[PDB]
Amino acid sequence: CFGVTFKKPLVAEEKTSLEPQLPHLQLRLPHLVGIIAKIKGIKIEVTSSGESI
Amino acid sequence: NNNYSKLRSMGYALTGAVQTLAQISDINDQNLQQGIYLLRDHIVTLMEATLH
Ligand SMILES: *[C@@H]1O[C@H](CO)[C@@H](O[C@@H]2O[C@H](CO)[C@@H](O)[C@H](O)[C@H]2NC(C)=O)[C@H](O)[C@H]1NC(C)=O
Repeated sequence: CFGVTFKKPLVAEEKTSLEPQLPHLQLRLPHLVGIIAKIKGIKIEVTSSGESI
Repeated sequence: NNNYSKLRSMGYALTGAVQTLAQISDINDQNLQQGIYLLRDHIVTLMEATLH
């Protein structure tokens, strides 16, 4: 209109959510509980010698 | 009831005891060694990860 140009109003997103990126250390000692559980049940068997004889 | 016979019979019994005792001793020693080896293997496996 005349010399000036008119532009439409811009709609705005109401909310934003922040989810930052985190470094991944990738440690291996955690989630190894099964090995500890296996260590718990060694179960060495010893039979008395001389009771039979 | 011969004097040699009731001695031969005791000679029979006086060797199976030694044989069985040797067998049981070997079984116990092997079981102990296997247990120690399993324990050391698991310990090494657990030990590497914490160092890393
Ligand atoms: C939290 O744990 C999850 C599951 O272990 C990790 O997600 C894995 O990440 C690796 C590396 O990018 C991928 O290869 C896997 O496919 C992912 N698995 C799943 C189920 O998503 C996540 O990385 C861990 N978070 C941190 C910060 O270490």
